[PDB]
Amino acid sequence: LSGQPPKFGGSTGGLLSKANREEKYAITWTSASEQVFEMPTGGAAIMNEGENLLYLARKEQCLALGTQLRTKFKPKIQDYKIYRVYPSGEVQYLHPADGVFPEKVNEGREAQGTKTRRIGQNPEPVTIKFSGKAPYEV
Amino acid sequence: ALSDTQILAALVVALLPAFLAFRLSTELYK
Amino acid sequence: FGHLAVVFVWLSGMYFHGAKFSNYEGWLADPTHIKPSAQVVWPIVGQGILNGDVGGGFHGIQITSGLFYLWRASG
Amino acid sequence: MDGSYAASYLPWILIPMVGWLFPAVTMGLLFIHIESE
Amino acid sequence: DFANLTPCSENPAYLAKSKNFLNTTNDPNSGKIRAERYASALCGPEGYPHLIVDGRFTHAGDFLIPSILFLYIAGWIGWVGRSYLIEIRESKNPEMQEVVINVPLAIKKMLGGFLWPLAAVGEYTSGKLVMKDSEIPTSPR
Amino acid sequence: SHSVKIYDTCIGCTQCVRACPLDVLEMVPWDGCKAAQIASSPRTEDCVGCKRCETACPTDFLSIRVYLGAETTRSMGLAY
Amino acid sequence: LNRGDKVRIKRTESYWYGDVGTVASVEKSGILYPVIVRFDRVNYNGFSGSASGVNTNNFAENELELVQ
Amino acid sequence: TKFPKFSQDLAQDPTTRRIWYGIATAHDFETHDGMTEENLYQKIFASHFGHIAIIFLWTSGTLFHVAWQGNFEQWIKDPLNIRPIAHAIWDPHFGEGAVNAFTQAGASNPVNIAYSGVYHWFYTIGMTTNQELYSGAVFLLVLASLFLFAGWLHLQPKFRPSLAWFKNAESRLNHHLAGLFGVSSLAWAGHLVHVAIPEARGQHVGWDNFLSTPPHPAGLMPFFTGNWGVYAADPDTAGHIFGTSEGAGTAILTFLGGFHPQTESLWLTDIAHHHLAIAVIFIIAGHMYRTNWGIGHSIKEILNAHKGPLTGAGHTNLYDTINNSLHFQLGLALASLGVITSLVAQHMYSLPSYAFIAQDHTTQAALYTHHQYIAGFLMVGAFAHGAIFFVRDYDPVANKDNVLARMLEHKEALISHLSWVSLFLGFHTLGLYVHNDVVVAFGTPEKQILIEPVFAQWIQATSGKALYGFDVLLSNPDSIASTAWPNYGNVWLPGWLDAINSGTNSLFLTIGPGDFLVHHAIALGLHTTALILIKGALDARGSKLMPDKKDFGYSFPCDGPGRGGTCDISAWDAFYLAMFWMLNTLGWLTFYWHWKHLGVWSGNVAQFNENSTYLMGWFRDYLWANSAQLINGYNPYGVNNLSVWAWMFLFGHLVWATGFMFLISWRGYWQELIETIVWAHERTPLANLVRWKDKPVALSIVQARLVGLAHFTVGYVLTYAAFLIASTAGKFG
Amino acid sequence: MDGLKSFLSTAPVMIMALLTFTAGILIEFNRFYPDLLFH
Ligand code: CLA
Ligand code: CLA
Ligand code: CLA
Ligand SMILES: CC1=C(/C=C/C(C)=C/C=C/C(C)=C/C=C/C=C(C)/C=C/C=C(C)/C=C/C2=C(C)CCCC2(C)C)C(C)(C)CCC1
Ligand code: SF4
Ligand code: SF4
Ligand code: SF4
Repeated sequence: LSGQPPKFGGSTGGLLSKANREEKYAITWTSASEQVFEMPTGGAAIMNEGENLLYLARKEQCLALGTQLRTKFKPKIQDYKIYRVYPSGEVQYLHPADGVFPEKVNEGREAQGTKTRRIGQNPEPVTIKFSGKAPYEV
Repeated sequence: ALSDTQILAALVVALLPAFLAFRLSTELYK
Repeated sequence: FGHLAVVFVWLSGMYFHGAKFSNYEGWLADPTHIKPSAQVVWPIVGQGILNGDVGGGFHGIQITSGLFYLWRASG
Repeated sequence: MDGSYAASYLPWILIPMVGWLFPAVTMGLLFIHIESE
Repeated sequence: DFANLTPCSENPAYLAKSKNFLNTTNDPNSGKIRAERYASALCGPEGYPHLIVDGRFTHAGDFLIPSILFLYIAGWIGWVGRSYLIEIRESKNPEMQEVVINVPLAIKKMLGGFLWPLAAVGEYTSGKLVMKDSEIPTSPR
Repeated sequence: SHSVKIYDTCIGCTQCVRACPLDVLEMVPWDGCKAAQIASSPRTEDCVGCKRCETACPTDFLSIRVYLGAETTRSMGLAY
Repeated sequence: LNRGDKVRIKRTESYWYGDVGTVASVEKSGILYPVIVRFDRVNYNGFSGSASGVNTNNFAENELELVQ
Repeated sequence: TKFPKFSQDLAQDPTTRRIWYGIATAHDFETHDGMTEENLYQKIFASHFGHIAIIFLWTSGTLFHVAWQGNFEQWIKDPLNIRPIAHAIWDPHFGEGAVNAFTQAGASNPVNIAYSGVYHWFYTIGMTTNQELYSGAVFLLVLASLFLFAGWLHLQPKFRPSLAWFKNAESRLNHHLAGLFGVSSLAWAGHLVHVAIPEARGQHVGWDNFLSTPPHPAGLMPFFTGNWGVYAADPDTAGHIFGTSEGAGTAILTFLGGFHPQTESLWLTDIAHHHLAIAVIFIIAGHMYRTNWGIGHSIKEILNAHKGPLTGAGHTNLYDTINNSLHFQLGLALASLGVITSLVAQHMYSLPSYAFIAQDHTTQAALYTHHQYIAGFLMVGAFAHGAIFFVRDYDPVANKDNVLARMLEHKEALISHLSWVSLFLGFHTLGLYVHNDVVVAFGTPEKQILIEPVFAQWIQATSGKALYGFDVLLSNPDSIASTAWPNYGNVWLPGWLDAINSGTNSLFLTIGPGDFLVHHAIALGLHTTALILIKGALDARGSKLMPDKKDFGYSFPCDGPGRGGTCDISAWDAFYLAMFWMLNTLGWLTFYWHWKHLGVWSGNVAQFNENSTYLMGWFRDYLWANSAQLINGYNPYGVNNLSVWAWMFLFGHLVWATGFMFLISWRGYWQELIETIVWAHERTPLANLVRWKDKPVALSIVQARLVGLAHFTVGYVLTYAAFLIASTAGKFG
Repeated sequence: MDGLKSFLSTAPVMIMALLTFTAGILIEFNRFYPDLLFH
């Protein structure tokens, strides 16, 4: 979790008590040029030279920040890493879970969440009655 | 009219559906 | 500019209705008994009943905008 | 609220209980219950 | 039959109202000709003419004549719109011609509606009026 | 958590995996289409249920389905 | 099936179920749904307020019924 | 975490959604965890026992409060003059004005006037003292106790029935048709001939002289020998006074077929003979289905043998479809119960069977409106469970090419035809109403489209109403129907013709041009409610917008903003919309009934007959004119007895507009609003101490659709109950 | 000028011309033969 924080003046939009009781999310990106971005918490901040460490409370805020880092800057910042840090202390590593962004085929990922049929051959709820399951997951 | 003690008799009789309703609802909760 | 053209068309309609289809020439003489009426109704399906007796022998809808008071104040 | 009928003291005690003791006790027990564990 | 309704000629209430019918048009005899027109109808104790929609031909003008007239001049509208919509479906851009109406074609179709019931029985006997149940798109069933 | 299922009709157009805000989805190799790729849903415990992945899917009816279920902290989007 | 062929959909899922469509291509690379049928009618697709959907889908060989 | 113990997926979210959805899902026993079909059926059975005890405790409370706090002793002296007291008001909020205003119907305490009509029902069935009602209330307490013990007993593993017991349709049909519908009707005929008819003729038949006093001077030997005419020897003479012996007659079973000329209701002997006939027919109908012995029918044979050419498979495999599905059974039960609740409402006002209930007008209005609202709710629930059956329990493989498969195989055709008929009928009812309204407003009421409802007038003429001048079947006494030439068995016909042709009773009301348009409005409401309900029932398995809705279930919120926007696509949302249309249609018909009977009761029927043909007539002669006595229930001068009804009027308006809040504003606005409020709580001093265990979230989409529907319904019912009960009690007692 | 031809041929202009024409003939028939409740 190395990195000086952005020069932000503080805001009421941000980390509530969820951050220090359960998980909060850190986005770390490196930029050569100092510039101004829109924090998803509301406002505008200062990208430090080099590494940045921004603590946010939702994963969607971190990915929205990373999205605007990718698309709203002409020198696109694509070496951004999103962590999930716990108050107990351990740090997870979430968004670029493999090497490359999810749009690109890494060829070493596993096809999970894939059904071997289309929606027409989905089973129907009358067959699975009182089975504790639901027509997708059978 | 109606008596004073008939009302209390009805109350102590209706104490029996109270007990049986409590036990039926408890047994439905299983 | 096109919107101003619309507003001037509407305002011309107001002044033309006060000119031709109104009892302003009659209301100006007696503005305490008879009432303004800047819109007569063509009788087609029995809607000539909306031409209620507004005063002075004129028959029409009594208007509720202060156009007649506006034109009396403006001279 | 005079009571001409038999046992006029009985609504006198049962309107507070069904109005307060039944709601306060029932919502207290349900508040302990729905938030237990 | 119909003892509840008396004809408006021999009715006290209708005479009481018809003394004061209003003028619907500029004409000052419109109320009088309306009172003469409604005197042949059947009206109740209220003094307002009632309509009889049995299909009995003594009261065929109450409902059946407007029934036939509307059915003709609305089958006109339906058939003309159907024929125009069928026609524009072979013009390589059938969707724009709903926006901008092809007025020579539209007026030709609109004056084609004189013979719609003959066109309707012709298209129904020759199978162009309806479509088969399989040939049309449908929901999952 | 919501379950995101991807069916055989996927054409590997990548639209769902970049329409997803939380980047639940990712593209894995496949042999059943011209694009030689199919969407998968590995981190599907992070799905909020927004269904922007279903909105972006061009195949008819749908090659990706979101099936809303047991809510959690991650799948309800609560900052508190 | 060949290019330009009009086919009738029997998918039971598609918006164009029972509707006719000109075949735009057939793929030979051994994929599950190789026939690209493209329709005059657009489906239910896109975000809300979008002026149009998509008129193209990939169907298998068995789902199509040739009507030309 | 522990509260929704029936579903583990709800005991995990740390929000208030688990509280709301635990309360909602608690009775959907099919979706609980660890539920097999046998445990489903046994839990359902004991829930039924608990509900039977609810009904018995409710009627025990009604009896106990008529007995204890009501003036039943005083009311059976002169039921025409004294208002029946329901129970006693005891709240500490009443000022002096409200206590003096609510002291009514000859009491000392403040009391509530009973508009449920239980007084007339108890007086008719022979109850004439407070001790009889107290004994009835204690007996129903014991009966409710018995059914609670029965439910607890059938949750015990020794007495829990098997699945083959619950899936035994033929034996249940036998014992319900014969032993429940026929033996109970026979027992009611027994009570009528032993207790209600004799105490209507004067003598006391309690439990003591029950065996000592035969109902008839002739014994039961005439019943056995076949000489049954002695039971109809001398009927109640037309100068009979209820509750005492003047021209009694001593005939327990007669069939006069008119009205009692003093109570204005039906003769109790006629009621007893009716229930005897119904018991005989229902008892022989309960010997139709096969059981442990050999004779009878098997329902599978009856259903599977009905196969025609125009349907194909016909009814094959409908026995297992109905038997294995509980939502099909519940839909059929609710449909039949809604039909017969409509029937109860339509017959209890035109053919009243209680002493002096046709002369107490507020209770007749309350009973009609109550049962028509229950009937609308039950019909909408029948279609809701048709939709739930089509989602959950419908198997399109076993139901191949039968009548259900062919329902779903052409649902677009009949949905489009319901669309056409509702559009057609609505366009022209609103067109005729707006035409009448505009031409009346233009000073020319003679230009109205006034259509004689000749078909219903002809129906009344066939039943004997000779006012309209038709002489067809019973209005023509020379006809084959009126004479009944082979036998002349029309014993009911002189009394029926004397009752239908009297202008006093509500039996076969005079129907004019104002009734035509409201019947077509009622037909429009029925058709549009049916359109929404069958559009949810048949599209429950999916339309082209969403070809899979069976996998999302019944009450999913939406399917996203994709595919154009998919806001109310679930079948539950068609329930929602048809709930609105049901409330509208019942409002239309109860408005119509109420205004028609305010004309009839007051004698000024001309008000309805000329002013109901246009909409401002409905608006100024009904809504505005009759709420004058309502809103003046409390004014700055003082308070009268219609003050709680004025307060309920305003209360129902407030609940209705809160329903508007839930239906119009949607969840995103409220979720971000609650996020700001949560920030406020977590960042303020002295309230940081108090923390929520369940994180506050906004109500869900489907949940707040339901909450707005509940508010709309509750406010709608409370407003109309207040208006209908204060408008009649404003001008009729 | 083919643009005024294609604009006067649009759906709103043609539907308003049609509604104005039908309203005109209905209003004229009510002006000459005023009150026709039946035949
Ligand atoms: C349905 C039940 C019901 C009942 C019976 C009451 C009854 C009462 N209300 Mg209330 N009210 C209710 C519902 C009810 N309300 C609801 C739902 C609303 C919200 C819309 C209100 C709104 C309302 C307001 C805003 C006010 C009242 C007030 C009053 C009281 C007027 C007299 C007074 O000064 O009391 C005094 C208070 C009491 C008698 C409360 C009981 C406290 C004493 C100390 C008894 C406790 C004894 C002991 C300490 C504990 C014994 C334990 C036991 C096991 C033995 C009266 C007792 C007024 C008042 O003065 O309230 C305080 C008033 O200002 N009410
Ligand atoms: C001319 C085209 C056309 C024709 C032949 C039909 C014919 C049909 N429609 Mg209709 N319909 C159309 C236009 C058309 N419609 C349009 C434009 C609308 C959109 C509002 C609808 C919406 C509609 C509904 C919602 C329903 C029907 C239904 C029906 C059937 C019963 C007739 C009826 O209820 O009329 C009803 C007609 C209307 C409510 C609106 C008619 C609109 C105008 C008057 C028609 C002419 C349109 C256009 C100006 C013609 C172009 C002329 C050409 C020179 C360019 C019938 C198959 C019903 C059904 O399901 O049948 C079982 C039904 O429920 N239609
Ligand atoms: C002769 C024997 C008999 C009898 C009397 C009953 C009686 C009953 N059974 Mg049972 N049952 C039987 C044998 C019997 N069963 C057998 C052998 C089977 C096994 C195959 C079952 C299996 C079965 C199950 C599985 C269930 C029942 C249920 C019930 C109840 C349904 C009736 C009810 O609640 O509304 C009472 C209804 C009536 C009295 C008649 C209906 C009303 C009609 C429409 C007339 C309308 C009223 C009239 C117009 C005027 C009334 C107005 C007046 C009140 C003011 C009732 C207690 C259900 C229940 O409640 O469980 C506890 C239940 O779930 N039974
Ligand atoms: C369950 C279910 C369902 C159903 C439901 C519903 C749909 C209901 C409705 C139904 C109904 C609700 C019906 C009604 C009925 C009616 C009728 C049944 C009528 C008729 C009647 C009669 C026949 C009568 C006659 C007569 C007269 C009128 C006079 C005198 C003589 C006589 C008696 C003959 C569904 C399918 C959804 C789905 C599945 C499930
Ligand atoms: S958007 Fe649909 S078609 Fe495209 S890659 Fe994702 S699942 Fe496949
Ligand atoms: S529902 Fe939303 S968050 Fe979940 S996979 Fe689809 S696009 Fe991503
Ligand atoms: S507005 Fe609400 S109900 Fe409609 S599509 Fe969006 S989320 Fe679903």
